[PDB]
Amino acid sequence: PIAQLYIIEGRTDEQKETLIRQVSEAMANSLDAPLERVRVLITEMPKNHFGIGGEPASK
Amino acid sequence: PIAQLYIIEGRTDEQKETLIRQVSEAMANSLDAPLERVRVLITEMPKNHFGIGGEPASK
Amino acid sequence: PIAQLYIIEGRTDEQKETLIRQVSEAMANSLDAPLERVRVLITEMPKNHFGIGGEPASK
Amino acid sequence: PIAQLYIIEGRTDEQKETLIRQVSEAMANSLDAPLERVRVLITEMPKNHFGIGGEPASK
Amino acid sequence: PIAQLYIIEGRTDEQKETLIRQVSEAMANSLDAPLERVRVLITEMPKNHFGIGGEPASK
Amino acid sequence: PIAQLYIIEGRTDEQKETLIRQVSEAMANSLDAPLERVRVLITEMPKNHFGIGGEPASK
Repeated sequence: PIAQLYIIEGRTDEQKETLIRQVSEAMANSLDAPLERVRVLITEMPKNHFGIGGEPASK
Repeated sequence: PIAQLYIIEGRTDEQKETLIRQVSEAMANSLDAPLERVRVLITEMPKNHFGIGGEPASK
Repeated sequence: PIAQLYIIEGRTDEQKETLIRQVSEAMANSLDAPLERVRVLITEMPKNHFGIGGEPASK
Repeated sequence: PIAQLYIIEGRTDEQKETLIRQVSEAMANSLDAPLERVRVLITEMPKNHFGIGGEPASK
Repeated sequence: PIAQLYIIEGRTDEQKETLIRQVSEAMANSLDAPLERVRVLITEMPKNHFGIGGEPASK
Repeated sequence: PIAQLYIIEGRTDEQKETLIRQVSEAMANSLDAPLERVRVLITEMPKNHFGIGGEPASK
């Protein structure tokens, strides 16, 4: 199982690392899959590459 | 934030429901983000659509 | 440019053709790209493969 | 409904905001979905990251 | 390294298996990565989920 | 057919060109599609955006 995470810019290296850990553990546990098999991809983007109801996340 | 999960077929609806809850609570805690803005997408595929070291997961 | 569209099941083939046409015009106009080079991909999923703040869209 | 847009580097922030607004409109209108529930993701790449018949776009 | 392949429905089981193999091989060679670490996902869609210049591929 | 490739940063432009080449020939030959209709997208990311068994690639 592979997870691709789309997050807006601005997180520390530490938060991103925690995010990889905790999301992998949630998948392993929910899917009944060995943790070593899980892959996690973070896809970061600037705040104005994210649109909400027709408006840029940066508003 | 948004998560896209690529999983192989075979999980029950209630198993998929756990998966959505638990990955979402993972993202909300890691990022310090509101759980209500988390979106999760499940991309499910046949076992032979997943390749591992050059070989179908279906061996 | 390419658009990948993540939509829930339930729409007819002609509502999906309208969707391809209107997003394609939207991209060509905004980006000033020839309409002929725009590619659109529709990634359709069950309602329960879509989680909204920890809950499947189906609910 | 969510749209992920793959575009080549080079546009201004005002062109990206227009793309977000118009693509969100087209999706709301084509799918009969509330405009406020539409999410758009822009995934921008360098020209040499896009290949056409085996060659980079940048050629 | 991971590859997500978006192909239109209809290819045989043997063709998809070949596709996975040959793609995996191409990534391992070019990137100088062990073939065992390569992961390949196939995302298959109906011919009318593919839009070329504002029109369904199916036409 | 379209390929989206997820690779870690650090390859030269010439390596990325080889990668595009070689992947496109494997798809065209596996699927016997016309090589010039093959599209490739490279999505490159930092080493700490890539998680393996719960840990950043960058360790």
